[PDB]
Amino acid sequence: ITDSLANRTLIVTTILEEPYVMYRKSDKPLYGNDRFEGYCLDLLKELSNILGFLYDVKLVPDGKYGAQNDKGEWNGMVKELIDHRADLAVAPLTITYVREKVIDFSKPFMTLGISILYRKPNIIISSYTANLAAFLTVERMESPIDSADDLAKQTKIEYGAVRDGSTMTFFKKSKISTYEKMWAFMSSRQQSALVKNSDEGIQRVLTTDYALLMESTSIEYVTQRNCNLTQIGGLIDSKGYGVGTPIGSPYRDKITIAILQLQEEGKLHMMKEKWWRGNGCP
Amino acid sequence: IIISSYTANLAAFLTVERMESPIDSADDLAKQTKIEYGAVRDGSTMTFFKKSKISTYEKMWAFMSSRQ
Repeated sequence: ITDSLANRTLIVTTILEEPYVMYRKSDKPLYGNDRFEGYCLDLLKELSNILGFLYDVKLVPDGKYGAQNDKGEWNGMVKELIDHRADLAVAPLTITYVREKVIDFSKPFMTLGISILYRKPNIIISSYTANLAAFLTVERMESPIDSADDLAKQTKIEYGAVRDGSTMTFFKKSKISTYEKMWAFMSSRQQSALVKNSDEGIQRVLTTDYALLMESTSIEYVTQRNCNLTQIGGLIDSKGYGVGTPIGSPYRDKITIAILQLQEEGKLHMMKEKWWRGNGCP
Repeated sequence: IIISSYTANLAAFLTVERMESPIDSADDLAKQTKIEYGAVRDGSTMTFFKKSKISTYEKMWAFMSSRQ
């Protein structure tokens, strides 16, 4: 195999994410790399400066990574990367143990784990005191979520997951009661407790009390962007982070070198804080 | 009424510290994440739990092995 260089134009497939990929064509029409903006495009531009490589942003209908049954099934990014028909897929994807055999990831730079978000709903004297304290005691025995386990053993408050993620794969391979009961609730009701898109979960949370089992940065991002909710507890597990690259790609090593070089100077640290500034709690 | 509310809160607390405490059973400690429990590293307890298949050993071993 050889490396042919004319302009190093790369096939960069991607899908829309917040605050990663979003359009800028409402002030004047823009296309190609100018078609979008966000943290992802900023990373692309910074990497292009370091490597002297050209990238072309192009979209696909699906943003899912495919669900894993007892037989192999992959959708969206993963099949393209296996087939080597798209040079890069810079959509952010966490590292789980099963996806390391078909594609290469980059070394993690931001640490993460599953976490949950919570919507908020914002003689005579002796007898009256006894009656009042009778349910004052009851109201202090209610806490449907104070942990993942507590969320597991009740269903009066609805919870779900984003379609085709890593969470359901994690639950189905976990043999302890909490995760398998989460998965059993997810499969039941013909996926009506699941949302095909994150924004569907956003409307579910805004309308009623809806819980999502997903990565933390999304949770504290919604917290920083809405003051009617906050992150519950801490990280329940730890799993890696990376950028999708072809399996065995020589360009992956150079990309990792460049992102590490950006890592020592702490430029990504300030850069994410640029996108970590917005309107939430005053 | 406010004094009645204070008296009711005190009475509810008096009921509840005996409603809920003191309990420290091993199953209770295992089933809650409020209290952390573990042991030394590379000890005999983990080998015993891994070699065994009792559900209790499995759940405590999962708890320690959790959080990396």
